[PDB]
Amino acid sequence: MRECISIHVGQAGVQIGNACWELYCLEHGIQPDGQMPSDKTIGGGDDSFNTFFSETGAGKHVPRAVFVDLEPTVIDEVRTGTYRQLFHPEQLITGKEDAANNYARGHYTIGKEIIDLVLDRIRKLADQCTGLQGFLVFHSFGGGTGSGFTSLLMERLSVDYGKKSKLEFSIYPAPQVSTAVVEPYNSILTTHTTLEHSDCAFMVDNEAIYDICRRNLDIERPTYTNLNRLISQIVSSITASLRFDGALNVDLTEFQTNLVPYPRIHFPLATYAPVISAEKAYHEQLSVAEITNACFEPANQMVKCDPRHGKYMACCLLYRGDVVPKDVNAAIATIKTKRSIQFVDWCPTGFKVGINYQPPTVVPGGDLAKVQRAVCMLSNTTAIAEAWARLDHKFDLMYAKRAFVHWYVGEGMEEGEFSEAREDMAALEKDYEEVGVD
Amino acid sequence: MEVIELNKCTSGQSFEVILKPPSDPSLEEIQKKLEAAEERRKYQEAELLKHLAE
Amino acid sequence: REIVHIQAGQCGNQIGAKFWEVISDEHGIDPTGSYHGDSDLQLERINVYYNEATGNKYVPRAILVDLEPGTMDSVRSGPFGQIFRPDNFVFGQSGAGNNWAKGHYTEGAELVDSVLDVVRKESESCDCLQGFQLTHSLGGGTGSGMGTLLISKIREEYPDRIMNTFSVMPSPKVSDTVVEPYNATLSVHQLVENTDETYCIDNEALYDICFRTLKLTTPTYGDLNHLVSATMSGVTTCLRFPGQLNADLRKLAVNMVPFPRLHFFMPGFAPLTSQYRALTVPELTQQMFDSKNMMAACDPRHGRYLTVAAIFRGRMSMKEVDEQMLNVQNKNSSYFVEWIPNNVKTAVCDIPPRGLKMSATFIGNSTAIQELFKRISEQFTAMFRRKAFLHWYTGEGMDEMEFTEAESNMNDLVSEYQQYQDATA
Amino acid sequence: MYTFVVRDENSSVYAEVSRLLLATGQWKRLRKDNPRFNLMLGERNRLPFGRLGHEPGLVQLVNYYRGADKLCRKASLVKLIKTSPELSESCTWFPESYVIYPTDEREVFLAAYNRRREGREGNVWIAKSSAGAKGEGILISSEASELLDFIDEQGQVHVIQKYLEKPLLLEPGHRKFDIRSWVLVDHLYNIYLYREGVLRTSSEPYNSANFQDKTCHLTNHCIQKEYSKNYGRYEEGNEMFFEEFNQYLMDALNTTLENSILLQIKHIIRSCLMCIEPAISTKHLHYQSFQLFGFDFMVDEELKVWLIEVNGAPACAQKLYAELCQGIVDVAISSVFPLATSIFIKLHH
Ligand SMILES: Nc1nc2c(ncn2[C@@H]2O[C@H](COP(=O)(O)OP(=O)(O)OP(=O)(O)O)[C@@H](O)[C@H]2O)c(=O)[nH]1
Ligand SMILES: O=C(Cc1ccc(-c2ccc(OCCN3CCOCC3)cc2)cn1)NCc1ccccc1
Ligand SMILES: Nc1ncnc2c1ncn2[C@@H]1O[C@H](COP(=O)(O)OP(=O)(O)CP(=O)(O)O)[C@@H](O)[C@H]1O
Ligand SMILES: Nc1nc2c(ncn2[C@@H]2O[C@H](COP(=O)(O)OP(=O)(O)O)[C@@H](O)[C@H]2O)c(=O)[nH]1
Ligand SMILES: [Ca+2]
Ligand SMILES: [Ca+2]
Ligand SMILES: [Ca+2]
Ligand SMILES: [Ca+2]
Ligand SMILES: [Mg+2]
Ligand SMILES: [Mg+2]
Ligand SMILES: [Mg+2]
Repeated sequence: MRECISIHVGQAGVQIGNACWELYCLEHGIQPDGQMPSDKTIGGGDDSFNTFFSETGAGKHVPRAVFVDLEPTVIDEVRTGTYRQLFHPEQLITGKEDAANNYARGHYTIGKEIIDLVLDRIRKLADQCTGLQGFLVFHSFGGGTGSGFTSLLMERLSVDYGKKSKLEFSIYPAPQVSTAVVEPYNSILTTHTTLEHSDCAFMVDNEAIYDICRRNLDIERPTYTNLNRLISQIVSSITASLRFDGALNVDLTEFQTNLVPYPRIHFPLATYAPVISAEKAYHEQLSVAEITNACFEPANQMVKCDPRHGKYMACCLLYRGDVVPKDVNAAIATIKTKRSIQFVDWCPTGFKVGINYQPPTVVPGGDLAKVQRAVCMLSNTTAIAEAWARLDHKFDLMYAKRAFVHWYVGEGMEEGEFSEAREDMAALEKDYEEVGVD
Repeated sequence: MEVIELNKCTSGQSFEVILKPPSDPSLEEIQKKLEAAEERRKYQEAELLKHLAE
Repeated sequence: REIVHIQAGQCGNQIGAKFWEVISDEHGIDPTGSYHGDSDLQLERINVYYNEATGNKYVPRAILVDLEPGTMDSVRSGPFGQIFRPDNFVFGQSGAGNNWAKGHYTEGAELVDSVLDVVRKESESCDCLQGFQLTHSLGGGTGSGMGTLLISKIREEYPDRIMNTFSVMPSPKVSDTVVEPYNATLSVHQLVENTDETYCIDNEALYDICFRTLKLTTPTYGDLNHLVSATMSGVTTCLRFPGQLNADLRKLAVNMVPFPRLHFFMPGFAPLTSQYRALTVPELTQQMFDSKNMMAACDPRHGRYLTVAAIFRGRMSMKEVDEQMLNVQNKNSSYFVEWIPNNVKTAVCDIPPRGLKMSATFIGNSTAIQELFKRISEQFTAMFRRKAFLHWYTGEGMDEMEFTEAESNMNDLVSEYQQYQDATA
Repeated sequence: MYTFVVRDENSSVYAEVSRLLLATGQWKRLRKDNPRFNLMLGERNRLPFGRLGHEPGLVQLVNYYRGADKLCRKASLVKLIKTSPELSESCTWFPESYVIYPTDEREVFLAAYNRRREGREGNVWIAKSSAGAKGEGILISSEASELLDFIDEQGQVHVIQKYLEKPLLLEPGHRKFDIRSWVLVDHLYNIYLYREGVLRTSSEPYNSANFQDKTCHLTNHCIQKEYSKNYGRYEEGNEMFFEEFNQYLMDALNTTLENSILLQIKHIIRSCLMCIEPAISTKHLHYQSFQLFGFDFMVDEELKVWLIEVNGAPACAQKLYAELCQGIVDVAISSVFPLATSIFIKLHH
């Protein structure tokens, strides 16, 4: 067994992390106290759930997680939440004043005075690991901490753990969930300096999550709690292979091998189905075929884009619940004759399928209805580059007038990093087009 | 349309279905750029308090 | 994150006093510092503006400055007069005679150190000092001349803290002396350099609102101050109350100031008050954006919005809020610069101001504010071309060059706003 | 009210759609780069489809179908017809064609050419590409290496396709022609065929012997306006409309336009547009598309209709700009953004 350490950075990362660990405990039957009745080996073990949980001699199962925010308001609720005694003080790391949605402030000014202590608290966890795989890093693109501190952490993690894998869960900025006008700046800046340090990154556009919550959950104006519980469902389905018995994506390195043929193009698109409101008492349960077909509707994707006008390089299907391999291949056979699914020429046109029989767990009293089967599709399609184009265009409009730039220069960043980060994204954008259009 | 690598456990099962065949900066370099930005900040701050001294 | 409040001069202290009256009522604090509220969102962020003392008394983090004792004797006898920490009354006796030079260079210089002593004592007791706010007029001598001196000194000792002002601009229609254009022009140059955010409250607009809208034939300073305290409370709502918005002064500055010198904002408020008809969200958002509701005598239609913040208060359907704000943008999309995408932000706070079940505060960074600075500069130049009334200032040691430089810098700011009003994508 | 932007000011059709929309009093035009629009009259190349449908609180419509180029560029037109089961290598209404590069079929072309070699009956073909602008780059030869010489003479990929040697020729004149039908596909993928077509005529007499003179064989409007001396004698602008052509078919051949031709045109339009529907439909997308197409047909002496090409950015006949552009507004625009008989034939599917 090999351990995985989760790192939650900034408000978005922390609040999403708390939603994920809540879900992990429900799935693995761990109480808010940290006790796990079904775990019969007290105070130790090599089970697959211990990839994410350590154990104390007293029988408490503790997340292998670090929370870090440059202001204490958000992490203080972790300290006083239902799962408060799951964690130890040293896992929760607070600053005094935040990065004010300023990448430079989170990367340079405030980052420098905290990076060494974070790495030291990360080190305490890695020392309790027999073989450590790497890290899962949760954060926003738009926050000053989420963007600026994350990229500095990722730089130093590559130095201190050069052979371990690093996966990201990144919240892409959407104006409808209140957004700083400079989030395009922070997004590009953090993508540029994190790119060569991240092996696989799952982008989540708050716009897609917002519209799913409105359309399929009938919540008129979703809150971060609505958004994060849905997000953690997706995250859990992605990490379930790491925490349960299985043979697909049992290693953080398998994610890169299975989903990333070219290192820079390491942003798989996630599509999830079904999302059903819990206020609908009885809902006609959807089949293997109907939820698999829903993986090719843009309306269910974590990022709104059109895969029909791009090319695939890899595709994984992760089912939870009552699913048999034969239903899947019957659903794939029909879907292929009806959908525009074109792979790159230098790649096999196929699907890596993973089934875990335990159906999805839902938070008691949440918005999501229990279903008998669900699927999360991870597809590396060039169409996700649409999201890079949108962000780069807004970056271009503001930067042409150097609007808000003085805030970054005032923290010690130089203007050249702006155009350097932007040219990197210009290369990334044409990397995608050379691979995906003729 | 062939199935491959069918592995089965009690928690689930895995396989692959093929439809068609095919056709870093060092720590010192980091600490220097961090301190290079810190010096640019204190130069900016020195010019301010000189201006204020004037 | 604590804020330190400072009020200087007659106007600054009369407006500041009413501000502490208003918010002290919103946070449930009585005129003796005892809390007698009924909701604990009242106190989740009460430390922002109040120091907690013996017997759970709350005393404003406020410093009251003047060069004469007159107005501050009225404050101490006013409704909430005794709420204030007595050692934070810092005054001289000579006065400033509506003379910027006296407040900035001679009479104010003698007293400034005493003020900074109180400022330092307040800051030293703050776990995380967030910044400062100042209430003052720019047309007098103390609030204008000594107020900008204090801002310069505060920035020297706290160079990394946010400094915001509520600055009342003079108008010939509500005017005390002829030299107000001189004192305002000299003060504006100070603010361009040494404030992060300045809320320009035009006495012209406050009068027009009181006359044309609020139906008051003879507006007094008390009538115009009602509108100022109501706007000040609205502007600071997002920092005083537990809400989804997690933002300090720096974050709000970051989100509204695209260029360092262009940090002068047009405040607005709806409904305009002096009644029982409940206001619908569509009415709130239309009034909020009406020029007749902005407290800077500028037409937003003559310029372009660089950034806009809107803070709604009360229990309302935030779905219709987002609906209404998105519709005002899209029906008038030309007046918002297109090279700052999504430059209109919205915030909501469930607790409304006293007396109204719903309200909306408008904060706009518009290039139309240049009309205010053009107005002041025309009045400045009309007398300065004849060096009229300058003897009051040269007699305090100032030179004509200092006036020429201040006028040039204000005409520069004017041209800066005009550059970005024509800028395209 | 509603908002729209105009990013192709060279478009005759949407210049008129733009002016009619403003004359409605409930549509307002914005600057090209203002993103808060309801409708985009987009550029014809590199239209930023990926930036559409992400503006909160605005339903956005565009006058182009992302992916429709597969039908409206001759190289992909051929590849789509040959490779899609819906149309099939064995497709009766599209002439034998081969794509040749200067994925290449340079000699399965010669194989069929060296088969018409054998039975020594009409082996005339025509090479062309989408790069040609109103009648330049074309060329009709009878022997295949003169065309393939002309192929690599330049550096854009071309198509070789059977020249229909026995076209239907109108009289008096012994004159060739082609038919243009305008098709509007709305946001729900209804296929609307404009009731009014046009026949683009050749006023020169068709001569089967010499292919060198490029006027009695090539249909296109500028070529006859520029290099035909007798042009306009038979009808104005070498444009015959449907009533005249129908009346002629009745008098001359004892048949109707709908029976002899239109039934086949409607069948070709539907099969082409329904073939690509899964790839370009915007029914479940965050933005929606409509688009007006121009279908170019030829009719042989057996009154069999052949598809020549599809144009994704077509112009219109001057006499019908008004009626057609008004129909775009009613069917494609107000369909989505409503205000306060029919000129189209709906091809059901
Ligand atoms: N999905 C989701 N998005 C969030 C959440 N919290 C904040 N965001 C988003 O992230 C952006 C704001 O960045 P934050 O994470 O709040 O900032 P930060 O990382 O704490 O860094 P600072 O600027 O120093 O506060 C906006 O685009 C929000 O939409 C959350 O809980 N869930
Ligand atoms: O700024 C002001 C007056 C004001 C208040 C609030 C806003 C404001 C509201 C909503 C916004 O969008 C949300 C951005 N999200 C934050 C969380 O991260 C995600 C991105 C942005 C801005 C602007 N302006 N401060 C008071 C003050 C003045 C003077 C003296 C004392 C206090
Ligand atoms: N296979 C074929 N057989 C016989 N004649 C043909 C032919 N292909 C083209 N022609 C003649 O060539 C003319 C059209 O050629 P082309 O297809 O190159 O039009 P275009 O695409 O160049 C002009 P636009 O697209 O602007 O309408 C036909 O109308 C017909 O008269
Ligand atoms: N709104 C408002 N404006 C005032 C008030 N008092 C004075 N002013 C304005 O400011 C000028 C007088 O400045 P003042 O504050 O009295 O001078 P100071 O005491 O020396 O700072 C005139 O332009 C008035 O229009 C007041 O109570 N409210
Ligand atoms: Ca165990
Ligand atoms: Ca690495
Ligand atoms: Ca003295
Ligand atoms: Ca001293
Ligand atoms: Mg934060
Ligand atoms: Mg006075
Ligand atoms: Mg063409």
